[PDB]
Amino acid sequence: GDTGSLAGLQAMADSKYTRAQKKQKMGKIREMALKETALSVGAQAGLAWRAKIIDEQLNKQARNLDAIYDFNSLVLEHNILPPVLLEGRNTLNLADAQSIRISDRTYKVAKQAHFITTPPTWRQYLWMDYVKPEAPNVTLLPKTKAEKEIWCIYTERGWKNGIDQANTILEENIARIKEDFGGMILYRKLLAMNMVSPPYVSHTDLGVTGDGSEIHIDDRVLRITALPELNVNSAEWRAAVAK
Amino acid sequence: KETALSVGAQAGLAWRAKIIDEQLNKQARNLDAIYDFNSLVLEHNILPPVLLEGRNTLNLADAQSIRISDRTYKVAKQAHFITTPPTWRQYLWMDYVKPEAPNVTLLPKTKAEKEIWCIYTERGWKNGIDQANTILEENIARIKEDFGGMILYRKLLAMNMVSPPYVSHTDLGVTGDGSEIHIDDRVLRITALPELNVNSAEWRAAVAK
Amino acid sequence: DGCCSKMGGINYCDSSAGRLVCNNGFYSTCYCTRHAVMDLQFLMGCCLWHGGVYPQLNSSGLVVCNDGYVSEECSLQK
Amino acid sequence: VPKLPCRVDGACDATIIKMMTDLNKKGIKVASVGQNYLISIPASALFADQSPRLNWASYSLLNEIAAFLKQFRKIAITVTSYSSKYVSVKRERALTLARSRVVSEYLWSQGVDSRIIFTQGLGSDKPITSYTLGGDRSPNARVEITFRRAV
Amino acid sequence: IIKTGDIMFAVLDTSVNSDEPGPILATIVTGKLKGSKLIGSFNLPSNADKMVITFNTMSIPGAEKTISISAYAIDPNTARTALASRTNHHYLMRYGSLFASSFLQGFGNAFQSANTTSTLENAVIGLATVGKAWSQQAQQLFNTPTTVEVYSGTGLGILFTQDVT
Amino acid sequence: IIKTGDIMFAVLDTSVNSDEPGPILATIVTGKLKGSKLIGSFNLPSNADKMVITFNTMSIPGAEKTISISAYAIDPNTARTALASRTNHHYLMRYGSLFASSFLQGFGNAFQSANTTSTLENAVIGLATVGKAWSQQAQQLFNTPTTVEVYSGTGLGILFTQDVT
Amino acid sequence: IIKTGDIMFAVLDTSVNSDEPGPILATIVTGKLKGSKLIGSFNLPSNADKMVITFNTMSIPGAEKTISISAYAIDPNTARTALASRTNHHYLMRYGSLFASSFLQGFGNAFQSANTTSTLENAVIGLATVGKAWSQQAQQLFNTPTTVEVYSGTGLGILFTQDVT
Repeated sequence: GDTGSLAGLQAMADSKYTRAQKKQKMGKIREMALKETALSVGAQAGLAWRAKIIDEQLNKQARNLDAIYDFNSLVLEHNILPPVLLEGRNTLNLADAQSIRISDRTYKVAKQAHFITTPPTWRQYLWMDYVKPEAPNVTLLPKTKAEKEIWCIYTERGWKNGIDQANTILEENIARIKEDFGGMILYRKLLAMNMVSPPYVSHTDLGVTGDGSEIHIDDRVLRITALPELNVNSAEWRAAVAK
Repeated sequence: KETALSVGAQAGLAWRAKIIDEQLNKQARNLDAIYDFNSLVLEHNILPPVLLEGRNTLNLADAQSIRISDRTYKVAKQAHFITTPPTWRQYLWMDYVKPEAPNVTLLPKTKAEKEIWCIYTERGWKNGIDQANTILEENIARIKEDFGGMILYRKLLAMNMVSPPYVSHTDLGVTGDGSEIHIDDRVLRITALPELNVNSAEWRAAVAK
Repeated sequence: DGCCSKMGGINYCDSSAGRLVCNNGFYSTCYCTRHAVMDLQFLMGCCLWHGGVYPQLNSSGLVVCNDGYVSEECSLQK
Repeated sequence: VPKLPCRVDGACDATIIKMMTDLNKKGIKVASVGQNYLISIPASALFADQSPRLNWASYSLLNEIAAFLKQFRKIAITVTSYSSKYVSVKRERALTLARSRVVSEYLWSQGVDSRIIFTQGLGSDKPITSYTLGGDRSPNARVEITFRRAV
Repeated sequence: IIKTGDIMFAVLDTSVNSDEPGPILATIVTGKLKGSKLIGSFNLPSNADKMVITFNTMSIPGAEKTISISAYAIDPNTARTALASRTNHHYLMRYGSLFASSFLQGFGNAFQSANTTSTLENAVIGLATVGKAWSQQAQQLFNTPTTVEVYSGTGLGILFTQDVT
Repeated sequence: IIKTGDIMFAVLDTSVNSDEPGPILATIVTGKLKGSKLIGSFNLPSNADKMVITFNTMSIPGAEKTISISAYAIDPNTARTALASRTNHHYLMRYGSLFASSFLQGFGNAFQSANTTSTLENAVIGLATVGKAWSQQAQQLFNTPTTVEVYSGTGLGILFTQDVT
Repeated sequence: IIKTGDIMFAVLDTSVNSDEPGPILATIVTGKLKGSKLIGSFNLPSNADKMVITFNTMSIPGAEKTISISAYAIDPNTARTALASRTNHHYLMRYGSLFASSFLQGFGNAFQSANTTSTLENAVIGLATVGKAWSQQAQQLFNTPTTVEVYSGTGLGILFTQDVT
C-alpha cells in the first residue's frame, strides 16, 4: 500500500507482493491496446446511435418548432432579412494597472442586412447529420474473462462519452439559432425605439429594351443603399413606458 | 537500499500534506473571518500597499564606519487595482498529488534487508513530514507578512505619514461608430501612488486614555 | 444501491435539475448530469491555484507552474 | 465514480421515508407539497406546562428530528410558536418567543445545514381549530417548522 | 521527434513462414503516430530457438513522406525475443525414414546371410535392396531445417533504434 | 499519391502452373483505382510451402499512362503469402518407381543366389536384370520437385512497396 | 559529468537468449539518472561459465540527444559478471544420442558375429543397421554447446568506463 504508509510498507515487507509485481507487470505492459480500441468503438457507436435517436425525436415535434420560429413574419417589406444586433450591459475591463474602463450599455452589429429569397428554416441550424456506420474493424480481442469484462466496461464508457458529445453539439446549435433570433428581435425592438436608421432602397425602371433578337418588357432595378446602423445623436431617442 | 528512503519520504510528504490540508479545510470559517481582506479595500477598489517596519538598526561597514538608525519603513509592493479580494487559500493551501507507484525493482529478500528497509522507510517518512511542516511554516510567515504590511499602511495613513492614493474619472457620452456604440464610457486612472512624506512638520501624534 | 429505494423507481433524469426523478413524485438524492450543484470543498492537483502544470519536461524533477512558481511537493527530492 | 460523488453524502430516500413514517406514527405532523416541507409538533409533548423550558426526554426527539433534517439541502428555515390564551397577550407572546428562540438555538448548535434561521412566536393570535376547551393540552398549542428544498 | 529506443505497440496482420523473405507490414495502433504503418522483413537464425523481425520502412500519413527508421520487435506479455510458433516440425519424419531404411538394409542382408544355419527370401529381397537407395536419399535430405511461422492475429511491441525528425 | 505500403484488393483470373514464368494479370475492382489492372510474374521457392506473386506493371484507365509500382500479394482470409494449390504432386510416383526397381534387383539376384540351397529362373532373369537400369534412371529422375499451380478464380490482396503519382 | 568508472543501478525488463545478438534495453531507476534508458547487446563467451552484456547507447530523458557512453554490468547482491540462468541444457541429450547409437552398432554386429560360437536375428538387424547412421549424425551434432538465456525481470548493477558531459 501507499496511503497508510507504514501499513503498506509492512505489507510490502512480505515477498507476496514481490512475486505478484511481475505477474501484474506482464499484464500492465499489454492491456492498453484493447482498451483504447474499446473506447474508440464505444464512442463511435454511442455518437451515431444518440444522434439518430435525437434526430427522430426532433422530427417528431417539428410543427411547434416551425410555428415558434417564424422568420417569415420577421422578413421586411422588400424581401430583405433584417440585420442582427447584439447588446451588452454593465461592461467592465481592467486593461492594465492604474487604469480601468467601464460602460453601462454597448451595441454591436453582427451581420449587415441584405436581400433574401426564402425565409431560412430552423433546419439549417438544428438538423443533425446522420451517417449510419457499418465498419466494426475489430483487430484484437480479449482472451480471458478479465480482459473481456474490461473491454465491455470500456465500451460502455465510450458509449456514454459519445452520448455526451452529441448532446453538447445539439446544445451548441440550439444556442446559435437562439442568438440569431435574439439579434433579429433586438433589431426590431430598437427600430421601434427609433435609435437605428431603417434600411433605404431606391428603384429605377426602363420600358422595353433589347435588340431585334432579345427583348424585355419592363427592366426594373432595385438597389438598397443606406444600410441600417446605430445613430449617435441620442437626443432624438423617443422613450417608452408601460401601464 | 536508498529507494527505501525515497519512497518513505514521498509517502510521508503526501500523507502529512493531505492530513494538514483537510484539517485546514475542516477549520474553515474562522480562517476567512480573521483574514478579512475586503473590509480593508479602499473606496476606489484599490488594493492598499504593504509596509515593512524595523526598529533600532545598526550596520558596521569597517573600522571607523558604523551607521545606526532608530526606525525604518519601506514600501514592499506598490498599490494597484483589484477585482476581487484574495483569500487565505492562495497562501495557506498547498497541493497534494498522491504517489502510487513504488517501482518494484529492489525488493526485500533477506531478513536483515527487510529490517533495514523498514527503518530507512520510517526515517524517510519522518523527514517528509517535517519538511511539509516547514513549508507550512513558510506559507504562514508569508501571509502574516502581507496582512501586517496592510495593517501598517493603514496605521501610517492614520498617523499622516503616507499620502493617500489619488484617482480621476473622466466620463464621455455616446461613443463609437454607426456599427458600434457605447452609452457612457467611464475611464478611471490613478495618479498619486501612495508614498511616505519626509516633512515632519505636519506629523500628528495621538494619546489614549 | 437503489437511488429510488423503497419507492416506485427511476423515472428519468431532469438535466435542468441534474437529478433523477423517482416514479413517485420526488427527486432522488442521486445526480445524473455532471452540470449540477455538488457541494465539494476539497480536491487534488499539482501546481494548483496557479497557471497549472507547465507542459515542459525536465531531466531532473524540477517542476514549475505557468505563474512561474515552483512546487517541491509536486517535484521530487535528492 | 470514486472521484466525483455519485450522490449527496449520507442520503437515502428509503431512510427519509422511513423516518417520515416513524414521525407520523409517533403523531408529530409531517407534510410536504411540491418541494416545501412543513412539520408541526404539539407544545405539550415538548415543553412543560406554561413554561419556556424543555423536558429532558424531549432531547432524544430533538436529536432525531435534527437527524431527519440533515437529509436535506436548504437555505432558509422558519420556526413559529403558537399557544393558547392564558393570562394576557404580551405574556403569551413572550413565552412563544422564548420557546422559539430556545429551539432554534439548539437546532443551530446541532449539525444542521442552513444559511438563515428565522424564529418568531405569536401565542393564540390565530387558532387552527374551533375547539378551544383545553389550555396547553389543546392541539393548537404548537410549534411549526417550515422550509423549501431547492434543487 | 522520438527518443532513441523507446517502446511502441502495434499489431501484426500478415503472417508468413520463416522460409521466403518478403515484405511484412504492421500498423501502429497507439502513441503519437496514428494510422502509421511499417514495412519490413525477417531473418533466419542458425538455431530455431528464436525468431526476430526486421522493420525499416515506416510510412506515416499526413504528408507524402517516407522515413526509414529501422527497428525490431519484442514480444508483449513475455518480454522475450522468440516467436510464438511450433519448432518440432521436421524431426519425426526424417528420423523414421532413416531408421526404416536402415532396418530394411539390415534385415535383408542378415536374414540372407543366416541361410547357412520362398517368402522369407522375398522379404530379404525387398528389405536388402530397397534399404540402400532409401537410406542414401534419407541421408541426403536429413539436414532439412525445421521451420517456424509467425501468426496472423498477434500484436507486438517495437523498440526504437535511432531518432527521427 | 498512394501511401507507402497500403492495402489494395483485386481479383486474379489467369491461372498458371509454377513451371514457366509469364505475364499474369490482376484486376483492381474497388478502392481509388477503378478498372485498373496489373501485370506481373511469380518466383519459385526452394521449399514449396508457399508461393508469392510479383506484380510490377500497373495500368490505370482514363489517361495514356503506365506506372511501374512493384508489389506482392497476400491471401485474403489467411493473412499469409501462401498460395491455394497442391504440393503432393510427385512423391508417390518416384518413391514407388525406386522401390520397385530395387525390389526387382534384389529378387532376381537373391533367388539366383539361393538356387544351390525353369519359370523361377526366368523370373530371376527378369527381376535381376531389369532392376538395375530402372533403378539408376529412377535415381536420376528422383530429384524432380512437386509442383504447384495457381487457380483462375481466387481473389487477392496486394500490399504496396513504393508510392505513385 | 560522471566520474570514471563509478557505480549505478539499473533494471532489465526485456529477456533475450544468447543465440542472436540484438538490441536489448534497460532503465536506470536510481542515482542522478532517473528513467534514463540504455540500449546494448551481449557477447558470446568461449565457455558457458558466464555471460556479459555490452551497454553503449545511453539516452537521457528531457533532452533530444543520444550519448555514446559504453559500459558493462555486474550481478547485484552477488557482485559478479556472470549471468543468472541455466547452463546444463545440452550435455545429456548429445551424450545419450551418441551412446545409444554406439550401443546399437555394437549389439547388431557382435550378436551377428557370435552365431558360430528369428526375432533375435531381427533385433541384431535393427541394431547393426540403425546404429551407424545415427552415430555419424550424433558425431556431427555433438558440437552444439549449452546456451544461456537472461530473464525479463532481473535488476543489475552497472560500472562505467569513460566520462560524460
